[PDB]
Amino acid sequence: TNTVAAYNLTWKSTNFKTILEWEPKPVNQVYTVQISTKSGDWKSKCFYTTDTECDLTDEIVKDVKQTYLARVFSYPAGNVESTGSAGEPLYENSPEFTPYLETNLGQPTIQSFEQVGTKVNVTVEDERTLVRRNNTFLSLRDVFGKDLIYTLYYWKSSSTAKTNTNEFLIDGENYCFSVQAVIPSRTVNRKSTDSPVECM
Amino acid sequence: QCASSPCQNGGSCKDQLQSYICFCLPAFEGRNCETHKDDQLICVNENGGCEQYCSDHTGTKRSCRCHEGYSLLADGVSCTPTVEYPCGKIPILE
Amino acid sequence: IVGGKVCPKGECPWQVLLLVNGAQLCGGTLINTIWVVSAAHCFDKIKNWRNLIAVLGEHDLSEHDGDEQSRRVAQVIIPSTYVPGTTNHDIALLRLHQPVVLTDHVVPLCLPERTFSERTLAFVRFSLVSGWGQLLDRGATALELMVLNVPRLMTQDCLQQSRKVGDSPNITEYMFCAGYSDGSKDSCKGDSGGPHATHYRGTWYLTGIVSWGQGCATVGHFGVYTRVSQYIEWLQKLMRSEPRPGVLLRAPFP
Amino acid sequence: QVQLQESGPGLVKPSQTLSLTCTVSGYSISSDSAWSWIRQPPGKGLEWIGYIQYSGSTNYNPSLKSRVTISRDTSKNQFSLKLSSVTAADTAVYYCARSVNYYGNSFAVGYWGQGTLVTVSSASTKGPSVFPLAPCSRSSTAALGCLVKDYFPEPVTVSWNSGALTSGVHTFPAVLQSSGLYSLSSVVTVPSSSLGTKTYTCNVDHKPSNTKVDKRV
Amino acid sequence: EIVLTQSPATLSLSPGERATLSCRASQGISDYLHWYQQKPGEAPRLLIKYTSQPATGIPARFSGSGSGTDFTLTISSLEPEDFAVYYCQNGHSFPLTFGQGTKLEIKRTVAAPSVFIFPPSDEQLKSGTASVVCLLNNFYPREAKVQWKVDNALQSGNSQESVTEQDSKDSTYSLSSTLTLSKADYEKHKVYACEVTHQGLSSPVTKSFNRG
Ligand SMILES: [Ca+2]
Ligand SMILES: [Ca+2]
Repeated sequence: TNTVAAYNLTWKSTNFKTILEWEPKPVNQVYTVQISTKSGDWKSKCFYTTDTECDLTDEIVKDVKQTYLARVFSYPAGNVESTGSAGEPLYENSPEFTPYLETNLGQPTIQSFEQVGTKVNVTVEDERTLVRRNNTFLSLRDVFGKDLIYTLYYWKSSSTAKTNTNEFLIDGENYCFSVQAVIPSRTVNRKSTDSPVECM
Repeated sequence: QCASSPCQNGGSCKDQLQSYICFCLPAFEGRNCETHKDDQLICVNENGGCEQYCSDHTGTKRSCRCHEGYSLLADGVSCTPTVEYPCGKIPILE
Repeated sequence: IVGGKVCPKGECPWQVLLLVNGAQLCGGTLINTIWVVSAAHCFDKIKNWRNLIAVLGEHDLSEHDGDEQSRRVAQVIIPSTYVPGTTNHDIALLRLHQPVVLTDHVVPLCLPERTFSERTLAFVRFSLVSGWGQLLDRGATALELMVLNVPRLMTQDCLQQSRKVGDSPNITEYMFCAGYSDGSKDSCKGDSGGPHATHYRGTWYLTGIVSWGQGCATVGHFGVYTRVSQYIEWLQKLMRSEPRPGVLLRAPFP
Repeated sequence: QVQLQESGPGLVKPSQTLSLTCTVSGYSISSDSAWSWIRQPPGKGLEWIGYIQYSGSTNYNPSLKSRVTISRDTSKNQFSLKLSSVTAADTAVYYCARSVNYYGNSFAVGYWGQGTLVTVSSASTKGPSVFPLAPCSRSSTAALGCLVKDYFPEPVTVSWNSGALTSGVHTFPAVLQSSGLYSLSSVVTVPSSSLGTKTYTCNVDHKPSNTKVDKRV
Repeated sequence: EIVLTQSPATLSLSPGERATLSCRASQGISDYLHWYQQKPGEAPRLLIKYTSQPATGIPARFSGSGSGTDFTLTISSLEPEDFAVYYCQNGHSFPLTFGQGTKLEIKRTVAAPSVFIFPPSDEQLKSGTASVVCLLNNFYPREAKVQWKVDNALQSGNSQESVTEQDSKDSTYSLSSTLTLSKADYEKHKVYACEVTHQGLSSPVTKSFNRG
């Protein structure tokens, strides 16, 4: 056989940074990656590279809701081009990926939190995603829409809050707030990782 | 966890658990933005950004040809017909 | 053509109608003013080559408008690596006795370069096929030209999706499957030799030739087309050769 | 056996129309061919004026597309050109030619015509007077020739003994005299023994003037 | 418009050598390039079509290669009959463009010229003009100089030199020198002679003629 076939293709997308990763490390061979939409058009990327990862972020952000499918070729060291009774290059498909649902939610960062007495208001910053609109990065609020609901946990060294907006209102002592990102409209990867804990 | 100078070519980093995502300008792409999206004019990359034909030279930039009966314009990427009835074009659609 | 729509007159001008002794034989694709391209399996059961006529500009087989043209073909060329009754190496090159007059309804289709077809055109999903084949599976030949939009698939992906067929001929490097597996759209037999045209930036190119669709509109099967990317060097070498007296010449491949 | 030849006046005044006619014998204009007119100035700068293929469709060079018209008549098996507003830069030898390996988009040029020289000037046509050149001393090998002095334009051809002898003939290229008038001389080399019996004559023809003088040396 | 450049402009090679001709194109015209040979006084001939296929009747010595921007024309075993100007034609896109032309002058063995002098004809004197012609017929090379001294006097304003192209048989040039003077001035001197100097001649031999 001319080359080996790609296998164990996995998608790693956190905060919309979609990277296609696959083994094995090349042995006297090179790889090439193509990405396309369902019944769309195959676009090639990562030309004749010896890496085990390909950045397909710039292609999946065009249609956040469309499902994308990718494939990885394995060209040889002697017949990387030309014909010599050419056939079709050996390759392997990747699992179907939908950027709107299958991507992982990034680690949130608390923006500010103040004490006025009997009520404390926790605010969460609008995290920037990787969906490049014009020359600016679209925020999390304006990409997922109204489906991102935040959860807050509060304790005072001796111990849950829910809201549909990007701000928390609850009722002193030092209170440690942790925020978490979760969209209920997801079947997989519904929740995210807990934010760093910062007290008053 | 991003002090190891991960972002390359003007990228901006964001902290992640054991991970590092680089927010780069549109001119660069990649996990570390190590790819020069402008410096990849190879004929296998979308026909080298040319309309009909291209010919990748060894060292210098790619040169673009056209099919029989077609002459390329001054832009170097588009081809215009020369004969009265060109190929592959429906005359009733113009 | 099953599941397609009627192609408007003049939108499919590179299609030709091959008639033998005043009978429907196969479709064809016009590439230049002298030479026409069609399938090779159409000429297995023929022995009188004098009455072979190609019709250009025809759209409606019932009406005779002024755009129709007919020229006699004086030579048919098939690769030496083709044995009659087999799907492999299903391509034929025909030389008209006299050239055709290019009009608004008759324009040729470019034969792409091998490098251009193998790298750029092969990764366009929806390429269009046309022909006068049976509108329904084992039905009646259509009176008007029918065009169909089909997706292009590689042999590796095509093989796994195929249903349990009693006989699966090998899909060599000179062929590729294209179509739908739900039985809605497929390449029929009567339209064999039709153009599998591919679009790229305002220009149309020939990328395949319909050879066998495993019948017509078969559930869980695709329409295998002949790859033209493997014959461009072979076609042009003899396309520019001298007119040898042989009507059916078995040119050596490649 | 297919051959073609162009017929023209040989002289066109500036600010007028240039016309040339090419006749084809061994091939039919309306079967399979593209027919083109190609000109070459004295600098030998081959220029493709335009072409007309069968069925009457024409395509011209964009450099001069605004002043060129090419037509044909299938009955007479000939096709002509009409170039208007000719200047001094149009002085060239125009070749009629047929396209080989013509498959639509482009072709080659396999069959060529003999070429006819056209001179563009505001002068008049003058017929030449031939002067003999004979050796002054009667003796292995001797030389004799003919002198052509006052002729314009320059499609002048000289033949010796109606083509009987062709070895040693040297028709020198025309040199413009100090007055601006062309003059050429043709010389042949013959053995001195055949100077009393064989008659050597030079056949000088000037087609635009239609003057033919046969003088022997 | 495809601008086609031909190099070198002039090439001088012996028959025993091989000649290489280049044809650069402004764009990639693939193999659609045809080669021509134009002997002087004749129409061009299609030597090689599509840069590789030779025509019918063309000698096997001619060959071609290249595709895209640069094309080469090769004459393997050059022969004395190869003296001509060669052209390559664009054959891919209109406007159809031909080359500038590369003259190919051939070399040969050193020759000893022949010089002859002709008095003006008596019938020519009737028109009031006189012209005496001194000619070279089989002289090689072309780098020759002729000095005309009339009655021990040299003229430098009325001398006209015409040279033919290289002939196809023995590759020898021919030169004709004519100086036109008034018939009255032709009766002012007595002996008109032409002095010819050449590398093949050991000494410059002068041929003269006396009146009567
Ligand atoms: Ca009709
Ligand atoms: Ca001599």
